[PDB]
Amino acid sequence: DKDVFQKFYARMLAKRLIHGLSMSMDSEEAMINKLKQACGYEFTSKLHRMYTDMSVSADLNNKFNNFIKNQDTVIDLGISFQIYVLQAGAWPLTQAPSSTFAIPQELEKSVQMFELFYSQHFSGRKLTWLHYLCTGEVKMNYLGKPYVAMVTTYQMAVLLAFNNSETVSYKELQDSTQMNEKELTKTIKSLLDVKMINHDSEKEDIDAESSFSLNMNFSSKRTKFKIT
Amino acid sequence: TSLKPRVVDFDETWNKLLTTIKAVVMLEYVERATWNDRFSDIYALCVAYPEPLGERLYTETKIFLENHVRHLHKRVLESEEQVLVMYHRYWEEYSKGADYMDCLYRYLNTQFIKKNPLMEIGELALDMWRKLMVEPLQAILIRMLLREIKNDRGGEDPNQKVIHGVINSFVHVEQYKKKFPLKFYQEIFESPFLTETGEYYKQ
Amino acid sequence: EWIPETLYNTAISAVVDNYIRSRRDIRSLPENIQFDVYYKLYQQGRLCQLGSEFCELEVFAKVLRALDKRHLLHHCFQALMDHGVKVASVLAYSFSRRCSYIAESDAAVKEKAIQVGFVLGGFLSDAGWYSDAEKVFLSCLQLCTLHDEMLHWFRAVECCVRLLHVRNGNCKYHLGEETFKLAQTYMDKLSKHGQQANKAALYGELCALLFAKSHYDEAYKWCIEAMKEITAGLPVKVVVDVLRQASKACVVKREFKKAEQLIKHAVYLARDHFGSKHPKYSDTLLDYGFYLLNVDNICQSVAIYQAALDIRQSVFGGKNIHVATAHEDLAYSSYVHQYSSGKFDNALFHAERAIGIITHILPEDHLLLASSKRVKALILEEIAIDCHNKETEQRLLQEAHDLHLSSLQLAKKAFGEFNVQTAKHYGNLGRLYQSMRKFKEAEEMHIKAIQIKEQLLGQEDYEVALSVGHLASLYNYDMNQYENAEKLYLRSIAIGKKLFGEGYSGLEYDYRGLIKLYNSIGNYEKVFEYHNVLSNWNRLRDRQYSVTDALEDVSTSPQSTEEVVQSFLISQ
Amino acid sequence: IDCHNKETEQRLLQEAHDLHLSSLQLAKKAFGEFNVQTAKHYGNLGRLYQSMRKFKEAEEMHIKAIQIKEQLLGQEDYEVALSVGHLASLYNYDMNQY
Amino acid sequence: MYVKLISSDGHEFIVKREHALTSGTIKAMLSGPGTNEVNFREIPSHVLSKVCMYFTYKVRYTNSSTEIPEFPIAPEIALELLMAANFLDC
Amino acid sequence: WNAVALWAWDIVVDNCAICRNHIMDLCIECQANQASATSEECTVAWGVCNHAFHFHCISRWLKTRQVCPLDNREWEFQKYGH
Amino acid sequence: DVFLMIRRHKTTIFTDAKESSTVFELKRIVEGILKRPPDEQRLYKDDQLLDDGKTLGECGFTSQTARPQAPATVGLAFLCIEPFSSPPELPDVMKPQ
Amino acid sequence: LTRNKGPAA
Amino acid sequence: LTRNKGPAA
Ligand SMILES: [Zn+2]
Ligand SMILES: [Zn+2]
Ligand SMILES: [Zn+2]
Repeated sequence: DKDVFQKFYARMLAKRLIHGLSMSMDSEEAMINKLKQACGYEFTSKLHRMYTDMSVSADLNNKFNNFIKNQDTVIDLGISFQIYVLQAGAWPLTQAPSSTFAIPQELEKSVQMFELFYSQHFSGRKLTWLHYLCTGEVKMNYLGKPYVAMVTTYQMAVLLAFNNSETVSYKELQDSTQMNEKELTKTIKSLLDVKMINHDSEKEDIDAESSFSLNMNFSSKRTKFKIT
Repeated sequence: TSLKPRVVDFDETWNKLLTTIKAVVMLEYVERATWNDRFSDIYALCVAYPEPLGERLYTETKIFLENHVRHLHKRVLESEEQVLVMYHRYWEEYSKGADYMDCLYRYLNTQFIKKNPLMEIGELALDMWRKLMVEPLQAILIRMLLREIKNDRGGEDPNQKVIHGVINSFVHVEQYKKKFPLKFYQEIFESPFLTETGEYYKQ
Repeated sequence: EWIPETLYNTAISAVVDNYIRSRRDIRSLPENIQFDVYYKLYQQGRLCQLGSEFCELEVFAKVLRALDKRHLLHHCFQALMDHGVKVASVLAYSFSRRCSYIAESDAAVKEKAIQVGFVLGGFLSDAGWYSDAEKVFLSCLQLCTLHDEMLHWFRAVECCVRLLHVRNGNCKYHLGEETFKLAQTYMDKLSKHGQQANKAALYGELCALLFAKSHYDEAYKWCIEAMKEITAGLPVKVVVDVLRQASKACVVKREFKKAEQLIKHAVYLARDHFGSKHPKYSDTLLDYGFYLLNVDNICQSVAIYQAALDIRQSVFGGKNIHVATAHEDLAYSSYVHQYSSGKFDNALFHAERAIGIITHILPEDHLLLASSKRVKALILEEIAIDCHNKETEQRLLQEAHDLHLSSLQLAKKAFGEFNVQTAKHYGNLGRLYQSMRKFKEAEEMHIKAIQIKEQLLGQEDYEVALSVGHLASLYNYDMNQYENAEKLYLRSIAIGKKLFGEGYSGLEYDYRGLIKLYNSIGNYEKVFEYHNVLSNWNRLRDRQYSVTDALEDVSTSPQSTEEVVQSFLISQ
Repeated sequence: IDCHNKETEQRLLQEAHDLHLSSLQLAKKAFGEFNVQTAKHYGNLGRLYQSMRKFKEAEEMHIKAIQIKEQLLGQEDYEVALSVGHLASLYNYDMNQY
Repeated sequence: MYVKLISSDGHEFIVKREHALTSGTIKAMLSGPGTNEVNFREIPSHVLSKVCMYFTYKVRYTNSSTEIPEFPIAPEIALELLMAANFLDC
Repeated sequence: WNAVALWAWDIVVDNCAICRNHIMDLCIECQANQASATSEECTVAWGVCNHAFHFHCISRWLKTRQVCPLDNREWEFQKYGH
Repeated sequence: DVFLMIRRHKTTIFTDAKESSTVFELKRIVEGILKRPPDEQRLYKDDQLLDDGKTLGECGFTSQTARPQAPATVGLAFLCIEPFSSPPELPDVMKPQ
Repeated sequence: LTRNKGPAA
Repeated sequence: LTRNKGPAA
């Protein structure tokens, strides 16, 4: 049953390419081409579309950068905006978008600008953002030592509501992100694993009442680290 | 004994319905068993054979509503210098009675009214309250409020329930008009209000 | 994810499934449940058990009183008439039996037999079965005329105006004026006693009767008077019908300034009150598309027919005469729209479907075949001359010849030789002969076409413009009589720019003939001048296309009904 | 092919193309890429492309048909023989690969 | 929170309020005048029992993501229950 | 910010009615012969009726009938992908 | 899940009962609406007493026979269960009159 | 393409 | 007759 092997490969090739980790990009081309030799083109027609997008990724970021550089108005994104679009009918990222979410105003300027570029560079291609794979560097310098943390959009969204005020109640937290509640339970406790935010509430568990406060004495051996 | 359609005497059942509706429109004592009896009567009336007594029931219901509204209009007129304080409580009672009637006439509301022009029974009461006692008395009630609410900025505080029992009055009697949720209220209340507040805006 | 089925629907499915044991007990249900039971019979495919129940007038009187769920009923009723059960004829004959029985009974019972007659007749006239709605209305007329009384005479005049509509829809025009005379006597009898009835509907139906008879001047006078007879208390049905037919018969009088207001107000009223998926609004859109077809908005006049057919095809099923009229109108508006482009597979599809429907529900001799065989041949002619194969195009010309001969025979039997419809038939037949290479009688057919058109319509209508353009294209291209075609082209361009302005789309077919004529005579200055004028016309055509939608061009609350009638009465 | 009008020739060729493409899509969705029925669809498309004067991809269709037929039915089978016969008729008559 | 419905034959049917509020005119029973009594004289006991079973069926299976099964309305109690479904507007 | 967006065509039908394949994937003509030759030019073309088909599918369909396959209306292109 | 119909001389009780719930759980549920503390009243299944502490699984209320479409019927004693006054008999069609 | 669109009927 | 017959049905 080679059909189930592709499903377990596409579901995990997507994990390998989306996080920027790979032994060498030529080998990924070499590997996909060899599976095509084994089971024909149609076996790897989807997997060949996993590739030929990272190659276009650099060919699209510069065009978008050339677009914003050659703009009538002066627009600054304020962050290293790296973008690469993926064909919806190929990658196995069909996870339910039922959990609605809206990024705050700091990152809202950059996300809307690329849609304007995409709507005119390509015709009829709508953009459905997958916020659970977008990871970006955030200036973590509210404490004395400016540490660097690798967080996702969902992880940053809760953290972004705490940059303006060091103590924001969970009632405001659960409404500022307007996201799903059952997955919100594991959203913040992931930070507690790396002790980003102290459990201000006296309750052992985390609920709507569990108001939190930023950690003053956070220390890390490595300045740049991965949060799991 | 059965919910089969039957040749039912319309006038006798209408006389039975009349007392319960009189209790309903005036928020009198309502018997739960008699309330169930009147639901049974309304269903047996709406589906009788050889003809459904739906249009006769609707026209006699609107005759009752119009003569009751005329009687209440006379009750409003006979109380000089008192129309607002009685108006708030009487409109509250009539709106609760209209909700109670929409509760009462639901089968005729959802089988004879929406089939055919005609208006819903619960929304007939509010519309006829607007048409038969608000059109003759739209300026008497507003001027009493307007001369009383504009003294609040000057110091003379008005009565909270009297002034707030009318801010939602003309809003409530147009809720059936989904195309005009606040259209009628703005053009009859704000239109004199804006002229009054404009005078004290610069003075 | 999955939603539970309501207890009402589950019980409906249970009673239907337990149908044989409880066939009789369903008829004792309320009218709210009887229609739902019968609609569940239709949904399940049990068309036979449904047909055995809708053929009973006792049942069909109850199921007709579901006015909210009427758009479903037309889709059930029609589904029976396509299935084979002649429910219309059986209902009409059952009502004839019932009226013959009650004709000697009390007046109070006679009123009930008229109320049942009116609802059944209105349903059968709505569903398109005019012939089987004629017997019901005639029986109601007998019941109401057997006694002389004020309310009976009101019922008589209302039954006469309702009966005039079903006589027009079946193309029984020669009985139409007789029915109008009968209604005239009844309304004069009413006016003798003092009581008056509203004349709007009765006088309006003549505006369609004479329009179908192509008595355009008398139709316009009746339009003026009937529109004057519009009152504020009329139901929306009569107002929409009068506005619709007034716009129809004002289009043919080249009075497009007020006909536009009438037709757009009618479209607004029909959409606002009846709804966006109601057959009367479909009729209003069909006549709006006719108007837009006759004001050089053909690009706008196909999106209205397509919106006027998707309503009739979602309410009136597959084989109905109302769908047939929508097809035979869309097959012509798409024929005009695709005339320059030459893509005639959609226009033929809607023409062979109109024939395939009218030939199935109407007898062999009927006028509605004449206006359907004509259009099918018109598309069949353009496909042939654009076909490079010759053995196929000769067969297409032969088929179009047979269709035009049949249509001409029906038109001649109905109206006569001296009627505008037969003049258009002769124009089309000669236009066919021009590509059929039979000019020695094509010239005679065209000469007859222009003479009949110009002695009835006049000299300031676009019909004589089309006929003269056809004759002059016949002379210029193949008869080699270049001398006497120049004045015909000049007449055509003058009348076209007078009626439809300089942007008239029919001017290309005269420009490309007159330029060729001037190339064949030896003059080149006029060739250059008309090349310049043709380029100017082409850029004007390209600029003056907003490609908007007339459905959206007509607005919400443009004017109240008083404003439009006062404007129409003052303007004339 | 046995007709004489060129418009009729092209219209019937395109109709056969539409029918074969619909059948090929249905067979591919039902069974899969590697099956005898899909290979028969490929061979029909190849011979139709030979009939449609598009000989460049007709060879591709025929080789795709044979590499699926001979993989499942072996190097010696009736369907394989018919497909390679179609490919040979394509080569020797029109593509000049004698 | 529990409301009882008495039929024409005197049988009483308690049920949770949210279970009886999914009906049409049972909401009109509860609203208006103010454990609550609801009296019927045209509704026999078996059809009211089937209606209460339908209430339990609806509330339990509302928005269920599996293959919902049909409600077993027996052929003998079908016409009386159909009119009850209309009268109760359920 | 390293962001990822899943681009797709804004049709709501999600199925080309000519090839019966998913509209994001290749058309049946590109999936048969051009599968190993050249497959990057299989775009989607819209219409006035707001029905979008694979461009190879709709172009092949127009060589016989000039109507929209879903609803029998005259077919005029409204938007392409380039 | 388990749905059952608790009834008595007259009246019926519609309740939701879990698989792991005890008979005493149902006794308290009835007491919350009908009073009659559990020492006074005994829940009866088709002439069989139910123990106060036994799990509902052993009592025979499986989810197949206790679906909300056809909930299980149990008696209440303070039996005298009154029937539902069965609907009129329908003809068998093929019965020859 | 030689002739006009044809009469309305 | 350029070609052979069809594969199958
Ligand atoms: Zn496609
Ligand atoms: Zn393609
Ligand atoms: Zn379409």
